[PDB]
Amino acid sequence: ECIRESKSTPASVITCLTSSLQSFAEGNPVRSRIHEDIIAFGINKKQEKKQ
Amino acid sequence: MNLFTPLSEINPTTTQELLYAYTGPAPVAYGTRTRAVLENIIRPYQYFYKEPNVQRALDIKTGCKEPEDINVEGPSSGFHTASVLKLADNFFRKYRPAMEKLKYWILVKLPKLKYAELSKGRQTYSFIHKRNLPAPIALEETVEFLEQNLRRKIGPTLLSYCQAIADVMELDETTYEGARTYTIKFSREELWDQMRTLNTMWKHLERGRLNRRTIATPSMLIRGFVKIVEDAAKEILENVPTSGVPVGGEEKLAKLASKQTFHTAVTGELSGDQEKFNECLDPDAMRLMWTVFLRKLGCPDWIMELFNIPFMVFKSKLADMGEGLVYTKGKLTDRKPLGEMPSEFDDLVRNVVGNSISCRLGMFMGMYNLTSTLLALISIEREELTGSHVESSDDFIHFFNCKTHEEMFKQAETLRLTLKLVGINMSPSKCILISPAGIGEFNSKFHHRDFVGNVATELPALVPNGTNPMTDLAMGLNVIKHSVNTGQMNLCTGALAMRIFNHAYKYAYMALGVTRRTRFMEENAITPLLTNQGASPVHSFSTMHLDEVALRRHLGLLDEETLRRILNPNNPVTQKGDPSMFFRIENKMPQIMEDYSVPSCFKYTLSRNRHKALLNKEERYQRVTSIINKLFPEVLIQEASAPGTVRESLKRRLELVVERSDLDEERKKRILSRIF
Amino acid sequence: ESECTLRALVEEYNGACKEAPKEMSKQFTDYNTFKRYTTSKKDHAPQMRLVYSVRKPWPISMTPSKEIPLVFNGTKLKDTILDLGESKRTRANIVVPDYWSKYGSQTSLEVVNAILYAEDLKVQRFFSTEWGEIRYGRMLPFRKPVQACPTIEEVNPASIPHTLLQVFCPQYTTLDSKRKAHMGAVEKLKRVMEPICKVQTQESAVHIARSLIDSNKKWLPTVVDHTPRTAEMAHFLCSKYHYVHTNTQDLSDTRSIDNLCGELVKRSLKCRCPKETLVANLDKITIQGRPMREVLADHDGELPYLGICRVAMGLSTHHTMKIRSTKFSILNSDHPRIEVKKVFSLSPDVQVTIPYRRFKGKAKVYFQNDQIQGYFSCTDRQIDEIKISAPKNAPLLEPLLDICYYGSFIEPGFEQTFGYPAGKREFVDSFFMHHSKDHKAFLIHMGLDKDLSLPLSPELNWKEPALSKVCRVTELDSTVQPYTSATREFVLGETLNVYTQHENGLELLICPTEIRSTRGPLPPGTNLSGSEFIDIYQDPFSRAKSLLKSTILHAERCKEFVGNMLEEYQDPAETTVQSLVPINTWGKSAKRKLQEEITSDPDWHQCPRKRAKMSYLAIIAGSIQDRDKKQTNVPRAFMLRGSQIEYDMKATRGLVVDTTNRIIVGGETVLREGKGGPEGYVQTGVFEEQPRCYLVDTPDHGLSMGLSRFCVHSQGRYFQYEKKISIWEETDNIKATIDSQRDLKRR
RNA sequence: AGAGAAAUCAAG
RNA sequence: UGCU
RNA sequence: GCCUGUUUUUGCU
RNA sequence: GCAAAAACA
RNA sequence: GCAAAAACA
Repeated sequence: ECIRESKSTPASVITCLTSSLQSFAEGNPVRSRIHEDIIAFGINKKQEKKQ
Repeated sequence: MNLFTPLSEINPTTTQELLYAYTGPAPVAYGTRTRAVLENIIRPYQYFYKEPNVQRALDIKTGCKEPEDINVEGPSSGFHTASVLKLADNFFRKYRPAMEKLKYWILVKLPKLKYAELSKGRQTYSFIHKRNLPAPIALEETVEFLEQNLRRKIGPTLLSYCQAIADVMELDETTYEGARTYTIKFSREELWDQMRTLNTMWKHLERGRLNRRTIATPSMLIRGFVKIVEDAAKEILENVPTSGVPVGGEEKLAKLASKQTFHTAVTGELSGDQEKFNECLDPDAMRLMWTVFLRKLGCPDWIMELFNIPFMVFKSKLADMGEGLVYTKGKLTDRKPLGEMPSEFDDLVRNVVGNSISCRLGMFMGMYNLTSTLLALISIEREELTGSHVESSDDFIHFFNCKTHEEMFKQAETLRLTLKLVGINMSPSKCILISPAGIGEFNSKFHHRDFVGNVATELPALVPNGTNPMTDLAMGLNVIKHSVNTGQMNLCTGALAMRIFNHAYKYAYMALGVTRRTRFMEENAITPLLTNQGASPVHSFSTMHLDEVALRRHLGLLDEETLRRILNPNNPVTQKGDPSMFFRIENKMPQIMEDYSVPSCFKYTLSRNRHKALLNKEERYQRVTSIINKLFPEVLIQEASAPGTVRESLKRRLELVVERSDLDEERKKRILSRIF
Repeated sequence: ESECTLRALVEEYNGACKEAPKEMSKQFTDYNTFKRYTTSKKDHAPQMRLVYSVRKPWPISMTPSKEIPLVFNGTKLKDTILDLGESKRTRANIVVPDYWSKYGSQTSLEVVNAILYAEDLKVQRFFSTEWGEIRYGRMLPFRKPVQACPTIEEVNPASIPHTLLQVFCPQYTTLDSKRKAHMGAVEKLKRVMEPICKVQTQESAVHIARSLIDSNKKWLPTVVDHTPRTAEMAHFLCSKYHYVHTNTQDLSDTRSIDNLCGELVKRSLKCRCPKETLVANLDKITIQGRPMREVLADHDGELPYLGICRVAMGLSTHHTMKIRSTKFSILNSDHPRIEVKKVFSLSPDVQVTIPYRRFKGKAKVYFQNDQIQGYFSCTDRQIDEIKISAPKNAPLLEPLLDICYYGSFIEPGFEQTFGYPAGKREFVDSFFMHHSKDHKAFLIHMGLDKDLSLPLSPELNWKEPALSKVCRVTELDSTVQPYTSATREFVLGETLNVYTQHENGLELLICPTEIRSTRGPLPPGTNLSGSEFIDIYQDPFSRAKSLLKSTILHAERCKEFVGNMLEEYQDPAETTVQSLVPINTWGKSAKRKLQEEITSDPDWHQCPRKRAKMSYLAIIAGSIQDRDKKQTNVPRAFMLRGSQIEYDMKATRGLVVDTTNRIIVGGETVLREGKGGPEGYVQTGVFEEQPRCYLVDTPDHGLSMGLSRFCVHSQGRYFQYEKKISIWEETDNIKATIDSQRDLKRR
């Protein structure tokens, strides 16, 4: 449960963290992308800023 | 017209957009509707026989005519009973999945139909006030009439409503008591006449016709009955290839394209209309078709009786004559009833019932669009016809795939005759067949290689709506966006429509030139920052779907300090008169009630600047609905199912809310003390 | 405070009772009828009054407020001269919103962010898509229903109301409603609407959430192999004259669900009568916390295995017949595509029966591949006409050969051999290679003409000039697109073949044994413990965890497992057990220990610790033993094959840990001593008054405390779930009764 | 007057 | 009292 | 004044 | 669910 | 966001 939220790191990335934890527990260190991963790794951030 | 017929770059099909005088005024009707109503009454009698014999046609109850009596050189009113039976049998034998869906609807969907669906209608004739009233008002007063004449409560289902309607017909005298106080009396004959009465009235702002036509509206005593048959007809039509009425928009175009397969030697394409529709269709033919459908389905007798009630009531219809035919002595103008002095409608005097006139033939009104479509489609099912047919109500398109031209002509004539067997006459001047297929029209959709976009069918929607700047801008831009998506408007037309709409929208809100609003903004140093305030457009062709405020915030055109003021949920401009309830996700108290305002300060309400008891009753219903919604958050997501009456249900709910409020016990006691 | 809400509700109830003495004698269920009575909001032609209405002296109607000055800089902002009603009656000047744009009270930035949340999502979604290069060109539209806007989570329509109920008002729900809700969507929606519900009313927030999890498909003309997955950008990225190239992936779990369904189908085809095996397994597998039936209903994809599993659950499938890269759709046909068991006696001992499919009677099939679009008409195995709408100079080798294979038109293959037959896939590959290097069968089947108007060149190219042209191949004169009118209902074969109900028989749609797809990742959160195929997991840890959760939590499964391992009988988990334990020599000692533990304690299958010990002994017993080594005593603990995970008999460490308070299997607390629901709950009672047991706040609140009796509230009724004492579920008892009836019927 | 078209507005 |  | 049926767009409960 | 608008028959 | 006199995203 989130205590402090920062605008730099949105609290929605906890979904990415828990997905990675579950995938690693299931013997899969590498997992497919999810929607919360969009604003977690700056995917298409260069194009967004440029446009 | 030579300027509308290009020969080199584009074809005339693409220039069919130019054959539209829209953006010009739409014609209106001015005077008495009596002549039009009487003409619609007399036309079915003129078409029953090959030689018009009106006097010999008025004594006919069921219009059934021998195959040698069917007119082939003109409109033919009536049907062939054996033809209807055999064609309905053929239509049932084929399209078995459609009949299975009909059985599914009868068993499952029909019992769950609620009579509140009748409230969705527009102006409805009221048998109590003898006027046209909004559908909710007429429905509620009819429900009260049934409740206080049957001394019982009417179930929410439509079957219970129809059973109550049938039960009231069994009484000798019925009374209506309503607040102004006033009491009105109905005999069985009087209430029967009011049941079978259609209120006639002009159709205004109708484009595409030289002569004004008359529309009619039935009472709530028969709209419920028509609802069942219309829903069943829709259920059947959604599952048959030959129908075109229940689908619309792009789905209708896809269905049409699924049939534009021209592979044989001679591939025709017949597109035409049916003349004198809604008045050459005897309701008894629809009765027979529905009865055959229900017999071959194994349905019991009660459903057959229910399906047959509306068509008999329309067989006994009483069309409301207007305020009289116009008579002149010199340059005088006087309006007189039908039977006062001779006219061209003297043969119909015997059908006059007060101010209404009876007509046993035809439908007189498009209350059975889906059932008439089914009647048209059953006639198609025969061995001779091998082409693809699409029929909506009276506009049809047919595709032929024949080896020889003579075979195609024989098939076309067989189509005409089989349509005439059930009382449907092809309009000879409106039906055109192209022997090599590829060019046609259906529902004003012209196709040559693909369904070409039709500009000027979207122009009437380009005017600002007049609610408030945000809603007007949003819906105008989204209408333009839908027109672009459907192919009606391309890039250039879409952008030009955006510019025209924006300019008119800024004008309508006093944002152009020197106005009072602009002067006030100038003298007080108020920069616009919004489209409705005179700022530069933020929306583009690719950003039609984006909200103005969000896009301006993203682009930096609207700073956060002004955003904190525009989107204030406590602004006086859009403040509500009463407190509203709010959810609280994962909180000790999940519901909080507090005063609220619409977030945008530009979503204000414009004053409109100018059966009363029933309106106060609507207000009481609204208050009860509001308190129920406040106390029962779960009826907002699912249907209400709590037991008991409203008072006790909300009393127990309010209690249970209190004991979960996490307060002191004695405080809960003092709160419960003042509950009524 | 919290008391103000109760005060307001009490006063509203009292006023509504006093002001409306009637309208509450009606039943509460009459709300569904009288909520629609909202007349006096009707208006006619507001657009014909806007110009005058704005220019009226006092156009704006608002409630009386003191935040708007009566006169500001010489302009009279508000008018209170008339005050006919004095409530919602004062009128404001048109410049009042303009005045409020400045000189106005502000609001926290959090509120502004919450209000613009969905619109901001749309704006960032627009500015995050790669604006590619415009490719102008003539386009043949394809009309299909497409999703209006993207959804944070896709949920089947039946589960949307329950999801919303769990999001907004959990206190007025039952355990069945909670079970029918998509909990992932519930969590996402709660996180999203935590700030939004503070600025939106109840119904506004409810329907915002609904829109966030509702598909709302709408028909639009699209471009083939250019579907933007959502009509949000169709005006920008698509038209009849251009498309904007974009690079967007699926980012959806439909591929993983396909992988899971494919594994289930492949392992089900290896058993007796695969249909009921697949149906039973699909009713015992849960992805995350959602049952497999519900997640299959959620994902309505085009994929084959997903379609097979959806048909097995009674749902529909959108899959279309695909050959290589060309999609085929039968517009209309006289009879379903029949199959011929062409047996090939090339050798006496070596013979293979390779079946092909063809047409009988007349048929018309639409085909699409890349930008090539059109239809062809055939009679039996003879092509009558072909009409193609393709770009100029395009190579039409692969689509035409896919058509020929689809109709079995050309006859070098199918009934013949063009060379010994061996397997379907090899024969198909040989067919395609032979006709790729020798594409003359099409020309000798269709014929040649010297007319220059015909666009199909002898080298199977579009509009390229040549001396001769392929006969009966013309341009697509009018747009043609598949469309089904009647709601198609699908039939699943006993060998897991998906059929479509054609008029004169059954039309094959999906057929395994030629669906070629490599293995992929399983969906996260997949639970195969209750299923018969645990070896689907490729991880030894997951395999062992699922097997142990299956044995520990259920006594009957432990009985069956121990019995099969001890007596060397066939077991559903033989492969998993063999793959978990290394090649050892402890089988005889394990079987012994099984013997003494069974004889000493006939009542062993009630203590989960005893079940754990018996499961360990049975797993070692059913292991792959070594021949050339003498048997040794069973060890206290061993290591899983190809792993460093320790499995211990005493369950003090490693994969299974059984503390006094609880048992942990693979890091997860499978069983709790006093607070748990392993055997589940049953409803047992619906009442209009509270029963004589505790009333929990929410269904999940009562699921955590683990009381022997608790109630929940749902629309004025109380549902008091107590406990399940039966050792079997409804589903398998119904299965047993149905099989007993059918196993008395067979004589 | 005029607008207009199968009969209305141009007052009560 | 101000739409190109 | 302003019917029935289908489709579409927007906003609010 | 309601309200407004538009197209077609 | 990382990082500093502008590169990655």
